[PDB]
Amino acid sequence: PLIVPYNLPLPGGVVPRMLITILGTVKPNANRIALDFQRGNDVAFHFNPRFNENNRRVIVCNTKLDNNWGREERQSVFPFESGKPFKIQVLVEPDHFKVAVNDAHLLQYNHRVKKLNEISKLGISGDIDLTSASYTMI
Ligand SMILES: Cc1ccc(S[C@@H]2O[C@H](CO)[C@H](O)[C@H](n3cc(-c4c(F)c(F)c(N=[N+]=[N-])c(F)c4F)nn3)[C@H]2O)cc1
Repeated sequence: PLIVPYNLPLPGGVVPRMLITILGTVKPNANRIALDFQRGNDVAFHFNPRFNENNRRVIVCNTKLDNNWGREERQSVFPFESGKPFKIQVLVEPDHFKVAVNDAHLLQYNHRVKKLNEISKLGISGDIDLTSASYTMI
């Protein structure tokens, strides 16, 4: 298994048609997962499944610029299940990151950070056993 938190370099940043695939298993009593697409210290796209936010499950997405979080985009559709294997696919499209979980579309996140070629790291953190993290062009 891979170490968590995991640092996946994205050489030269991201580009439309780049597909990132994360495979893992959610831990028993998981609390949180995070994917952090980073441009240096900024987080261009934070994808944060929360398993117990006021006793509800929700996905919070946001961007961090100069150490400040912006406006959250929340998705109450929650495809993750504690204890179970998952696949997250993040497809970079021209105007947004497109996320599918277990082969079902989940959400799109419009690019706030526009220098895609500078979004050169993906951090994977939280309450998972991480099996694989990779990218390819489609
Ligand atoms: C005015 C105001 C602004 C923000 C807040 S809350 C803030 O909200 C933003 C999204 O808007 C982010 O979710 C922030 N976050 C999450 C994590 C994180 C982590 F640190 C971990 F270590 C994780 N896993 N492991 N281990 C893991 F999954 C994580 F998500 N880091 N930062 C969160 O603090 C409250 C009030």
